[PDB]
Formats: sequence, structure tokens, C-alpha cells
Amino acid sequence: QNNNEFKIGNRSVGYNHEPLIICEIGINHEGSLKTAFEMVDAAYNAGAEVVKHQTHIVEDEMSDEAKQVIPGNADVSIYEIMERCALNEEDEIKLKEYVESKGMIFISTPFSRAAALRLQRMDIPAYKIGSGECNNYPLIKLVASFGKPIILSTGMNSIESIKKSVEIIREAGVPYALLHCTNIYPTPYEDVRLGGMNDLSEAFPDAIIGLSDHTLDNYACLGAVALGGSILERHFTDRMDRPGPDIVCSMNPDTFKELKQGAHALKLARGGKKDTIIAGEKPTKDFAFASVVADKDIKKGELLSGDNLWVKRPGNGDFSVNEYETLFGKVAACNIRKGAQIKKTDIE
Amino acid sequence: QNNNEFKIGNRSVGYNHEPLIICEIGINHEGSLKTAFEMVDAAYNAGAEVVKHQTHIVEDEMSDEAKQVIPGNADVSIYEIMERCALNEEDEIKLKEYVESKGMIFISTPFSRAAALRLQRMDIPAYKIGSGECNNYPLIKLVASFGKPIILSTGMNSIESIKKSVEIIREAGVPYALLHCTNIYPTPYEDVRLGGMNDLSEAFPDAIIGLSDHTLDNYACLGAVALGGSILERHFTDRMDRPGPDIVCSMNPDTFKELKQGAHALKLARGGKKDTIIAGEKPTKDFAFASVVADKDIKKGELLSGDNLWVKRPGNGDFSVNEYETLFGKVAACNIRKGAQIKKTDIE
Ligand SMILES: CC(O)N[C@H](CO)[C@@H](O)[C@H](O)[C@H](O)CO
Ligand SMILES: CC(O)N[C@H](CO)[C@@H](O)[C@H](O)[C@H](O)CO
Ligand SMILES: [Mn+2]
Ligand SMILES: [Mn+2]
Repeated sequence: QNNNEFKIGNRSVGYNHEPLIICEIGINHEGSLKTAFEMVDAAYNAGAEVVKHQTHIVEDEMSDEAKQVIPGNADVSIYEIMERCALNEEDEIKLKEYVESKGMIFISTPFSRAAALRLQRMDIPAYKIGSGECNNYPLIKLVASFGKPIILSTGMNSIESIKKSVEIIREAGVPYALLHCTNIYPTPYEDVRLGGMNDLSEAFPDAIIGLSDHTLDNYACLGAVALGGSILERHFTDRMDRPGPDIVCSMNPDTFKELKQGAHALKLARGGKKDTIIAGEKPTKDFAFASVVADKDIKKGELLSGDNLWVKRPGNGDFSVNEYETLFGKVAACNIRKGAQIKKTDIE
Repeated sequence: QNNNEFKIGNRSVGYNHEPLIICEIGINHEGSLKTAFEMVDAAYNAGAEVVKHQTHIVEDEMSDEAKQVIPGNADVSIYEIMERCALNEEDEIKLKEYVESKGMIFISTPFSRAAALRLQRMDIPAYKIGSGECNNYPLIKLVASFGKPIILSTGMNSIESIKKSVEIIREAGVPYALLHCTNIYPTPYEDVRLGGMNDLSEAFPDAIIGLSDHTLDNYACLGAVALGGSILERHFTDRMDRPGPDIVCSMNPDTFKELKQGAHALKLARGGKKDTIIAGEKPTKDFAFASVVADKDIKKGELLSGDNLWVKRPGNGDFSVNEYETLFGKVAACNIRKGAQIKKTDIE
């Protein structure tokens, strides 16, 4: 589809590269470092390349009004939830160090100016901007000036709305990705709309395309890889028993491995062209294709026709079924036995 | 993508319909009715809708030359293999009756004129033409005149080659499907080229598009459903222990069920548009979107600016982050407390 690409550290991302799966524990650790470390351990052992976090600083990402609003996947204010799961600066710094001590790449999502500045201090290789901030241009402008590539989720936003952010990013001069997404926890299959990825790619030809997902399984993501997605994001947990509003739609070690295996197979199987000639098929063609044979005994001098000629496998005869009709009207240069392939020496 | 459709009995096929999985036991029964019945039983219990067979009549589908050619997935002549697995007419008639006694649809693939005529006598609802016969125009012409819809595999053939057959089909006036395919048993992921489906759909806009597959698993087919495939074909067996050249790439009860479940999820998740508004996302938008707040204490009379104004969740403030800049230069109609959302009554 395209050859757009950029790097997240030493990891190349793009259509012509192995798709990247981002394991986001997000707020899954419920504010506990011990839990966060156990989830990072699971991610490592499962074979994860990237672990994404969520950088929350309650007072800077939301005003008092947030103490009165409830998210769709919970029964208490988003403020209460965030004040409960948020890791302070020192703890998040240890989390990043720990992820990296496991040989994995650490990136996070800022939801405020203060968070962006903290992550800049930490010098992460790339910045993820959540669908909720996709239309938060002043914040996008700040992040873009950091000079690192941006992975922008586009849920809850139209192409035109997204256009403004992409313009700010290009202005900044940093490479970027666009992840189609639907922000319902969990998300039903009917709301996914994989076609949205093509809408994004056609609208922004220089963008790396992927999918951020919240369904209950891997189907959406596998479908995204088949469509050309280069980046895949699903929340992640060490085990599905855990409490938390995003746990239900999270993938675990076993499911991650399945997504990774399926992503590899689909990276290989996708795209290509119908007319491409595949050498491996030759022995099949040589026996399956039909050649022109005699449908009846034909005496020398008699005319060949669609009545005394037919076609049968294999494809080694002097005349291929594609040439069947060109033989009509020709003259038998000798007696032709029924069932025999028609050879060049059989006609005048 | 399109609304093309047609029926195989009472089963509607097309992009806007549940994708159809064709379980082809083909030659998997190794010529044994008992084995064929056991495989049909497995297909039934697994939840299969269609069972496809292969109608072989050795003397009519191939000349003596075939006794000297070996297929890629075997070590004996294709003639020997077919003479070994071929079911005579009476037995195949019992097979069709048995499939139907299980409430499933029976269709088959003819490889000769005699086979086509036998299946016409049996009055099957639709005809499958294998990739090997995709370029066998005289045979396609015969089948098309039967007045039933055609499912045409297109492996080993270019778009131009396929063009001739599609023309013959349209001429005949029957609806048809085009299954992208690669004929190597088994087929590696890299040879699949799912993009071939789009090449087929763009070249033949009135065709129902699907995929016939020979890889070792469901990934290719699941990818095809994500791309818009309406028909999926994989060889089928009751168990992977069975002997036979096509067994290795066949799906079994458990894998069929997986393909069927994944096909359903992907039918729901595919297509759609990026700009489509999803009601379920509203509660997320209401809390995640940012509103303009005061970044500092602003005294009445003072001018609002990008220095004393900022943005924070939630999205219920009088001014959305999208309107952030329009507030620049405005005059505070009263003292504005730091951290408070900017309201319409705060400016002159
Ligand atoms: C919109 C947003 O910030 N979503 C994030 C990332 O997907 C979620 O983790 C929410 O913070 C969470 O669902 C709130 O309960
Ligand atoms: C080309 C062809 O006829 N292929 C059929 C259907 O895919 C196969 O079943 C072969 O008859 C088989 O692989 C021969 O060994
Ligand atoms: Mn998410
Ligand atoms: Mn096949």
C-alpha cells in the first residue's frame, strides 16, 4: 500500500515492517507498582516488544468538573478513578527503568501539559496521544515540539477534526502514525469499522496506519493487519481475574502470543498482486491445465472442428485449451486417433 | 464495498451476507464412502453449511499423458491418485443424498464434460470450477449454459486470462463468484497475496469475491473476511491423522468452528466509515474531551491570552478546546479564578 516508516528507538515501524503490538497496561495496575511489575513481567515473558503506560496527573489533566462525571465503563467519577490508579513521578520513572531492564521499549500517553513535560524529562522514544486528546490541538502542538515521532489514536474524531492535528504534526517535522479506534470499553464488533483505516490512509498518505482496539478478542486486530495495519494496541494484563475498568477488553500472555503469531502470518499474507506469478504453482499448472485432444477418430484430409476436438489434462500437449478454437477448420495431415492430444504434425 | 449477491439454494451469498464457508472433502475420502460419510458427519456436527466434493471421471478429464505426470504434493501420477480416490456415479449420488440428509448443501467440482453432465443430472444448486479449469473456456461455456450460479476459483490465472471466462459467464446470464487462490499444497503465507481479492473486485465489479485456501491454518481466510470476502473454501477432514495429499492443509471440526466464529466477528467488524458517529462513545467524549479553563487568576478588564488560558477535561465547559484560540484578545467581564472553566459570562 505504502512505504511510509519511522523508528521508535531501534524498532522500525511501517507497512513493510513486522507489525508492532503495543501492550498497554495503562491503569491496569490500579496504582500498585507491584502489580505493574507483575504485568511487565508477563509482557516480557509473552514476548512483548513495547509496554505503554498512561501518565496521569489529576490536577493538571482535569478541572473540578471531572469530579462529577462518570465514564461509560465505571460507576464513580473519572477523577476518583484516576486519583486511584495514578502513579506519581518517581514511581513511573522506576516503571520505565524496569520495562527497559526487561529489554523492552517504554512509551506512555500524556493527558496533560505537566505529563508531557514529565515524559520529555524521561526522554521516551515516541509519544502516544489518546483518542480523547486527538482534538486537543494545544496539547498536540506541545508534544510535537518535542521532536519525537507521534502515535495518534483517532477515536471519537472525524477526518476533518484529525486534519488539524496532522497539520500541526507535519509543521513540527516529526513522523507519525494514525491509529483508527473506537472508545467504548468494551467495544462490540459492529462498531469497529475496519474500513476506517483506509479512510485514514487515503486522507493522510504520509501516515503510518494502525489500530487501537477495545473489543474482547484479537479478531479486530488480526483484521487490521490484513488491511495493512503496522501498529496494534490492546490493553494488557497478567491475568483476566484482575479488577479494573479496562481489564475486560485487555489481552493476556496467551492471547498476546496469539495476536503476535497471527500478525506475523498476516504480514506475510497481505497485499501483493493477483497477476504475480508464483513458481511453486508450476507443477500444479503442468498437470491441471488442459490440452487439445481428438474427440473422435479423424481421417486424413478431414477438417478439425468443435465436434471432433475437445480438451483434457495434462497441459503438455502441442495445443493448449486456450488455442482450442484456432484449430477449427484445419486439415488433418494424417489419421488422428480418438483421445490423442492434437500435435503440430497432425494438421497441414 | 459492494452489494452484489446471488443464492446457492436458499443460502444468500455476498458482502452484505454472512460469509459462507465451503467444507471441501474433495478427495480426502480416498475413494471410501465410509470415510466420506464420517467426514460429512464431522462437518455436520461442526456446524457446516456446505460440503463440496470433487467429481472425477479419469478417462474424460485426462488423456494417457496424465499417467506420466506427478502433482507437487505427491509421488505418483495424478492419474493413479484420481483412479484411487474417484467415486463412481452411484456412490456420489448417495454422497449428495447423505449430505442433504444432514441438512447441508451439496455442490461439487467437475473436471470434465462428463462430470459436468453428471452433476447437471443431479441438479446441484451451484457449480464450482477449480483453478485448474479457470482457463478451460470450452468447459466453462458448458457449465454456464446449465443456468446455475458459478463459483470460480482463479488460482494460477491472470486477470486477463480470467476476463475470458467471466465474459462467457455473463453471456450465459448466471450470477458468479471469484475466489482468489494459490494452488500449492500446502501454500506458504508469503504466496497468499490477499491484495489479489481487491484486484479481482476492481476488475470485475459484478462479481462476488471470496478466497479458496491451502495454507496450514485460518489466518488467510480470516484476513480475506476482513478484506470483504463473502465465500471461504478450505479442504476439510474429520481428523488430521488421515492419509491423503490434501489432508495437511485441511481444516478439521475444531478449526472449522474457529474459522466460522472468526468469520462472523469479522463480518461485523469490517468495512464502515471513519466519520460514522458511534452513540456508545458519547459518555467517553463527555469526560475525555477538554474545555478551556483559566491558567491563572485573571482580573476584570484584563485580556485573555494563550498565556493565561489553557485546556482540561471534562468537555462540559462553555468553550471547547476547539475554540481555545478564539478567546485570545477577549476581555474578562469579571475576575476569573485560576483553574476554573471559562464561561460565556466571563468575557465581554
Ligand atoms: C479516553 C481515554 O483516556 N481512554 C483511556 C485509554 O483507552 C482509558 O484507559 C480510560 O482512562 C479508562 O477507560 C477510564 O475508565
Ligand atoms: C488443481 C486441482 O484440481 N486441485 C484440487 C483441488 O484443490 C486438488 O484436490 C488436487 O486434485 C490434488 O491436490 C491432487 O493431488
Ligand atoms: Mn485504549
Ligand atoms: Mn482447493
